[PDB]
Amino acid sequence: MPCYSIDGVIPVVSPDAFVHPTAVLIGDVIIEAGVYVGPFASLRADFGRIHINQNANIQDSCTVHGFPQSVTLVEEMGHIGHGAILHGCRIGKNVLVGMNSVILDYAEIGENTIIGANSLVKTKDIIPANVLAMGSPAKVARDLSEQEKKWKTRGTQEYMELAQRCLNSMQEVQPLSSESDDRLTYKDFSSSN
Amino acid sequence: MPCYSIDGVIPVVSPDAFVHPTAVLIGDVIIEAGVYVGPFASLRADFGRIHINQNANIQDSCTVHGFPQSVTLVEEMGHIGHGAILHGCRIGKNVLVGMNSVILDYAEIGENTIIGANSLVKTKDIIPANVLAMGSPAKVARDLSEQEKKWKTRGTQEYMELAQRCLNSMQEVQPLSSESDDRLTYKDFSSSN
Amino acid sequence: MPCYSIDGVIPVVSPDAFVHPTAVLIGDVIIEAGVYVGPFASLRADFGRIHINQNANIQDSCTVHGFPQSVTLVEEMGHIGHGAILHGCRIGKNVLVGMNSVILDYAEIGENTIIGANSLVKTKDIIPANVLAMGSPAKVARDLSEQEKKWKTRGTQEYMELAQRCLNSMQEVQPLSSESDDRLTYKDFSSSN
Ligand SMILES: [Ca+2]
Ligand SMILES: [Zn+2]
Ligand SMILES: [Zn+2]
Ligand SMILES: [Zn+2]
Repeated sequence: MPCYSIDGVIPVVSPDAFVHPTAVLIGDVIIEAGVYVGPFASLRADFGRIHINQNANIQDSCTVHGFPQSVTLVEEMGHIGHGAILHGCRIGKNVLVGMNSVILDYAEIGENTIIGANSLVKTKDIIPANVLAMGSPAKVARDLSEQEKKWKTRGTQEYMELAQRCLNSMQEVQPLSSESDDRLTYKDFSSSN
Repeated sequence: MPCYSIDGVIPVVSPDAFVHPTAVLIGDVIIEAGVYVGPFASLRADFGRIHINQNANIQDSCTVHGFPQSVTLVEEMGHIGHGAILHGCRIGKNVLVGMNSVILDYAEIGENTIIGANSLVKTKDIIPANVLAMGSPAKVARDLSEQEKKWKTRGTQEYMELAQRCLNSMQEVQPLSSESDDRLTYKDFSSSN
Repeated sequence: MPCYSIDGVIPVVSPDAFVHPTAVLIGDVIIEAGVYVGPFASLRADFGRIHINQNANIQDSCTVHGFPQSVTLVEEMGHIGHGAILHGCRIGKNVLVGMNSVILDYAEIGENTIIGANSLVKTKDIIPANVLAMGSPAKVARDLSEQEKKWKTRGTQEYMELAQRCLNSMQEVQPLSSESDDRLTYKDFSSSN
């Protein structure tokens, strides 16, 4: 069971979201439809609230937390890369937070923006829409190209389809002990076509 | 069960500490009273010993490890931020290790010091007491203000109370499938008063 | 059970590898003999394939992932440090990827090379054999010394022995509630001799 209450406060999870059985949701976490929450994601709403809006994804070993009475918000189609940490911040619609990046309290990321991997967005920093920001600490570098925004959108659509594939077919299994010529492989994923 | 033995060596956990059921304690880990160990914290004492002293906290997806026959020590009121990695080091009393930072072997952090997020403290580095150090690799920047030390203390007191709240009331639950007007929320946490 | 299928694709795990019960293997992951997979390692082969070759190790809260139809490869004696993230890349034989580092898509790391902790290897970067590379973003700094390569080899041999120790003796246990003079400790690990 990935969900835990604290002080009687129970997570809310849309039946149309996928939460991997190894993630942890604590306290006042609200997950909307279409969301993918990956392995070892910790959505810990024991000091404040966390709200993950529709069609967003939270990837592996990501952490979402905040200070007392904070609200940590990931808006629609937010795309939180592996190992990123979101603390008391607002992630705008269709933002990409790069792998292993840290977004600190009261920061806000404007819509469609991309945060590079390994970045740190300082507390209270307001990053505008449609830009690339990177570094540790990060700063705004330039506007995104149209190609970059389409690439980002496609990547989030893959995670929207991933949530459905996982709700449809992910199950615990005993591993095989060797390969074989007849086993299903990554070539049998729909992405192969 | 978060505890695992190796070579017959069994973790020691104070009944007055909280270890989240999804953390992992392996081998010669000793946890003292008042400690909070969060989700997916890996306290892996399969090469050496780990000792976490009273009223300290280890946050989500943190890792504590060391080389063979090492001793990795977090002293009283040590505050290990989300995703930090402690390797074969000594964390002094009431230190704050910022989110996603790495502290390498034989490093020592003096009491009350704050390590910024996303930092790397090099092997064998000796950081004095009562300073701010940050960067990757990190260096000492300046002394802490009195206000900064009081802020840090308050944050660790929140985790001391968190361990008690979790021992008192954290339990596995089925999530709710939608919000409602009568559900308990983060506004019902004591921090609201 | 650490293994999950997706679209009917089942992980392959050598009976001579150790996968910690808290890791997660999804989809087309193939693990060869002698490998150690640590706590909260996420080997997520739901977009492409992951292949971990013999005597390699993947450490705590590491993530291995890739884009659709990618192949993410860790060659023999690859040594993936705590919290590192491997995305769609090729890790050469006997490479060390430092803690909390990110290796991006299509990058290749030549044999015996060492990537410093907290590094970022950019997409499509080709790092040669037998060097040290570090930084975020990283660059090649210098060749490794002979001493450095022997030190690295010894560290991977410790993980080769660790997999056997874990297959031999790691088990879930109730923790002890206090220390005692007769308990087994890290001094009873073979490394003590
Ligand atoms: Ca990290
Ligand atoms: Zn926090
Ligand atoms: Zn280690
Ligand atoms: Zn990925």
